Parts: sequence; structure tokens; C-alpha cells
Amino acid sequence: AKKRKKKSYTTPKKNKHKRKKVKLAVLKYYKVDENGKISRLRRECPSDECGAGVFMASHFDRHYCGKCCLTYC
Amino acid sequence: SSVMRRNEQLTLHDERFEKFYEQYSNRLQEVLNDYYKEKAENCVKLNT
Amino acid sequence: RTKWGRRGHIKEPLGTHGHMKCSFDGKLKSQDTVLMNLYKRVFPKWTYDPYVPEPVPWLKS
Amino acid sequence: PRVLEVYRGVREVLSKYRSGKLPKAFKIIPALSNWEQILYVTEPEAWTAAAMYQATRIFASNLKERMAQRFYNLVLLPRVRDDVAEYKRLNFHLYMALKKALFKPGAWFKGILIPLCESGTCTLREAIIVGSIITKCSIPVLHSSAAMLKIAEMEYSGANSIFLRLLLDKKYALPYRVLDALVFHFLGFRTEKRELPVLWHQCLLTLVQRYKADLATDQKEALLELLRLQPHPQLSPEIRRELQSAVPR
RNA sequence: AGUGGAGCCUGCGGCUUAAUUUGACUCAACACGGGAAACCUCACCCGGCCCGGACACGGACAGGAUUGACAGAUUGAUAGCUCUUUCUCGAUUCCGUGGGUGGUGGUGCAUGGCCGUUCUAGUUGGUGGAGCGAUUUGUCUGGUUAAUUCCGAUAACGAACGAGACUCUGGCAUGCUAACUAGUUACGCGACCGGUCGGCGUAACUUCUUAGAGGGACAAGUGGCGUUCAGCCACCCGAGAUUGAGCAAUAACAGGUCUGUGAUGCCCUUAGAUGUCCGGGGCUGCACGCGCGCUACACUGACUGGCUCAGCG
Ligand SMILES: [Zn+2]
Repeated sequence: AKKRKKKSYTTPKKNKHKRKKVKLAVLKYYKVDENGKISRLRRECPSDECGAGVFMASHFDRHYCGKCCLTYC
Repeated sequence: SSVMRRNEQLTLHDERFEKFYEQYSNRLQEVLNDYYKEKAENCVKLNT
Repeated sequence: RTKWGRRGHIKEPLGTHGHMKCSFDGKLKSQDTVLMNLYKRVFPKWTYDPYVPEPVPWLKS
Repeated sequence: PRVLEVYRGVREVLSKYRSGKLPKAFKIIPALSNWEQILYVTEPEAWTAAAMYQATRIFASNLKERMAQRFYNLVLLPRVRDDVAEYKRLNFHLYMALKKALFKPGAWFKGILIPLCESGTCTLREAIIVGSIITKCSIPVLHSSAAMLKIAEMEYSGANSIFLRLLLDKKYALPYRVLDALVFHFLGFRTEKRELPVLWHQCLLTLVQRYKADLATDQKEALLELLRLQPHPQLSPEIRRELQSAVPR
């Protein structure tokens, strides 16, 4: 059968938006003392299922958990 | 379970088959009020 | 003209982008390719010099 | 009460859905205690195709593999079978939903794949459409082999061997017990008088094309007995070729 | 009775426009796609986000690959498909380069099932006979019929297929079977002036209404014409003497149709065989032709008030 030519044309899709890689975010949660005491910087969520381990985000005014969608003042 | 098997060399993983075949409010009221809040803000009819 | 042998000519242009309605003699296959031939007269370059360098003995690579 | 009026409202939203931000009441369905009562008010059978994709997108992310599985089994999988029977090809959003359903492979296999082949009524067209999504999405080795073992032990249909081939097409390193089930699967047709389709031979081809290195002499010669009883003019010499040029371990 | 003349409406040309999506052009082109298009329908145009396989190679990841995410700020849009928030989610991998071996592909052929188009009266064997054979006889002098129909003549005799036949339907019943979702009559009570009442309450059973069975029309009878036969015409009685449909399941199609199978032949797959969605437009645009319609052009009318009757649904 009569073959199609296939055309060129170059349009760059190389530039595409990717969210920023935050490196080593575990140290921001806890401040360890020289003796060995653990101090938590962020509020821990007291929800139904996501307790004891899951922290809340520090907004400019409020606190926000990232699993259950709990919001404060 | 079959007859003719693996015979020779290496056993990296043991495999877990015994899970697949052997298988077979305050916050709600907040969202409810948020729904009506939104369904009011879609048609304003008031503000200046 | 057309790869599968149909002879046509353009009718209306439609889009602001290059789209055109085209009449043909028969019905085109979907597997087809439409193509027009453009011609211009071409004359050779004036690169005449009587001098030509002496070649070295020829050999096979 | 009043909650019944909220979800009867979103029932008329999801029936006419196409795009945009969904109502927040819909996004918190797997967080509820009595979620199956709520879902019946929203009427999943009356939903638009576009809504179905974002419905699946909710259930796959909100954890609970057991809650995720029962959504696919009751809502998603019947709708897939409803449209392949009707339109003959699948809707785009409905297809995109199935790729999103593979974010929880456990709930995927136990909810979509295994229940489909166990029904027996699964057609060839149904199998290829869903089976192509297996080829597209990478699946964990443990879960990949676990689904492969069930299908090998399962009752034979034309639609069944399509899935089995496509799982071997992924070309992961296999558990050794799975290989024993696969050999026993194919050797189950050694005495069968039934005419076997071309898709069956291709599945036997892909098994020998990749996993010729992990076949012992006992089962290796049992396969040569199989091709001698159930032959093919085109494919059987190729499997015979692949067995004869095989290095074990 | 009109249309063609008038206004308007719509269809097709043509003309515009970014787009005014569209096959068919003397029947089978012409209110065909049930197509009355604000959205959808929509195929068309102007815009804007979004991602677009497997495979091999080279990079990142457990010192998170990636998913999901409350509120706020953005452009024509309540874009977690951007930033403050980075909080969770534990491999469900994604970042660059490519080379053929790309498949929710496209089309072409072999084959497996099922449609439509032209007329509406033929079509086609089998066996026998005639001819070297193409072929012919059957399939015909004559009459007759819508007709290779029929009578009948006969080197033909028999068939199959369709039309015909079959079935329904309609016309008819003061005969029959019934009808608390049909109706009448009579009888009570009431209202009104011996009568009128779609006012209300059960003894009359089918006239009306319904829905069934059984009848009933068969060229039955008479007259004329006819090889005195096949048939044709007229007429009495009759509800009906010539009801209409489907079946009836033809001929030609090189028009084919459809998610059937062929490790089917090719062509295409960051040139997505219409990618999904988002917002706004267009299909109506108008000098003109060619056409189907509606309203009219009044006095057999218009207006105004009064009066009284359906059926398909
Ligand atoms: Zn949360």
C-alpha cells in the first residue's frame, strides 16, 4: 500500500511543572535534647484513627492534619 | 500442590498465598453545613 | 492529486489554521494522502573554472 | 433526616457530572461508619462515566483494602461489564478508573480480576480490555504471582488464558510453587479431546520463551509430551525449538 | 382544490463568514439524520489547561519514588493537574534518549451468521423427446384470465419456488355468552314546575358500549353472452356480490450487513486514524434563484354575544 511520509515538526514539552523536592523533613518534627529527651515541634492529631504518630501542619494561623482533614484556629 | 517441582538451586522468597485465597458524628455535620454554605454562594442575590 | 489516484482541487478554506474543503472525482479512502505539485524553473550555478588539480594515483580502500 | 436531603442533591449532581470540584460530602464517603447506606442514596447505577472515575479515585486513596475491594465488586466491575456488552468498546473515563483502581493491587485482584474469571461468563473482548491495563501498570511481584496461581488452578475458559499470558509478559522473577501450578495447568489438557484456541498456544509460548531457565528435566519432557498430543502447525515447532535450546538453573 | 402572484416559514442551490457541520441533483434530488439544534444534541469555528503505551539504554528513590489533600491567590473556569501550608501516603516507581518486535487501532481479503434495493408476476429445475451443437420442446391453435390462470389441444409428463392459499381485520345479528372499572329499564327517596333532573340507592338483562364464540357469501340464485366449457356482463334478496392488511417467509444484486473465526494481508499509533475536558461562538447569517407549506387577499365576510355535537389518542 501507498505509504505515508511522516512529517517532522519540533515543539518542546521538555519544560513541565514538577513540585519541589523537600529533602529530609523528619528533623523538623522533633528537637532532640543533649541529654536525650524528645520534644515535638508540631501538634499531634487526636483523630479517630490517625493518632499517636501523625502530625498536623503549621499554617500561618492554624493547624491541619494530612489524613483526616481536621482544621483549627 | 503439584508433583514435579523446583529441584535445584536458590530459594530467595517464601511467598505468601494464605491471604488471597483464604479471604473469601461531629465532622459529618460540619461538612453538611459547608455544603449549604457553598450552595448559597453560587447565587448571591444580595451583596453590594 | 492523491496517492491512491484521485484527481481533485481545493474548494473552500475553512479554519484560520490550514484546513480546506476539497472536491474529488471519487470517494477517498481514510488510508489516503492528498498532495499538490508545485513547479519552478531552476538554472545552474555559474561555477566554471578551467583549472582542475592534478589527482594522486588511485587505489582501493 | 437532613443528611438524606444532602445526598439526594448530590445524586442529581453525579448523574449529570462532567468536570470540576466535587461536593465535599462525596469526598468523605470512606471515612463514614454507615457508608453503604449513603452510597445507595447517591445511586451509583445512574452515575455518569466521568463521575465513576473520580469515585474510584476517592476509594483507592482513603486506605482500607477491604472497603476498597467491596466498592469495585458491587459498583465498578458491573458497570465495566455493562458497557462492553452495550457499546462494544469501553468509555474513556471508565478505562481511566481501572488504571486508578490499581493503586491498591490487593483490592484490585480480589475485586476485579479474580471475580471476573470465576464467573465463567467472561467474554474474550472483556478480557483483552481489562488485560491491557495489567500490561500498562506495573504490579508488585508478590501480588502478581498470587493472582497468577489462582488463574492456573481455575477452570479453563478462552478469556482466562489471556490474563495468564499478560502476567508472564511482565517477565518478573517467579516463586517456584507458582511454576509448579502453571505446569500442572497446561498438562491438564494433555488428555483433552477439545480443540484448543491459538491464545492458549501463545500462553504456552510466552511461558517457555521467558521461563525456560527455571524448568527441570521432569517437567521439561512432560511439556514435549503435551505438544505431541495437542499440536499446532505454526506455534508447536517454536515451543519445541525453545525447549531444545534451554539452559536450566 | 390549488401552487406559481403577496407577506411570512422553511428545504436546496448560490452568497457571505472564523464557522455558517453534513451524503443525495429530472421519480428512488426536493420538512429523508423522528433534524423543532439556546446547553447537550454537534459532526463546525476561536480560544486554554491536561497526558499520550510497551520495550531497550542512560538517570533519580528507603537520607521517601509517587498518590491524595482544608482554606487562600491566580486566568474566560470552587485548576490539590501551581505557590504560603508541605501534612500525609512506603514502591502501586517517574525523569531524559531512542528502535522496531508498538494495539480499547484503521482498513482489505478468506471464510461464520443476518439485512435492504426494482417491478409485482413470474422464476427454476427433474425425467422423457427433438438436434453434432449452440438450442428447443415442457413454457401451446383457440377461447378465457391481473396472470406459464383455467377449459381444453398435445412429445411431453411430472415438480419446486413465489403469487395465490393461510390468518387477521372491518362491515351484520333487538340470536347467544358475560361485564362492581359498561350501560339501560323499571322501582324507591329527593329537588322542581300530571312532566324535567350527568340528583342518589339497589330488582331488568344486554338494545346502545365492550370482548368472545358461533353463524353469515359460496360467483349462492335468475336473466343475457359464451365451442355451449372455461369464463364474462347485468339484475333480485342481502349488512356485505369488486374490504384492507399482514403473512404469504420469489427472481437479479458485482448494494451487502454484523463484535464471528483466520500465530490473515497491508496502513497508522507525542501525524492521538474525531484524546478527554473547560469557556465563548456557529448551525438561523442574505442581493438572488429554484422549490414544499402557513396566512391572507374579505360580505358565502369580519367582529361581538348566545347555542350545541366527536374521534384517534
Ligand atoms: Zn487530613
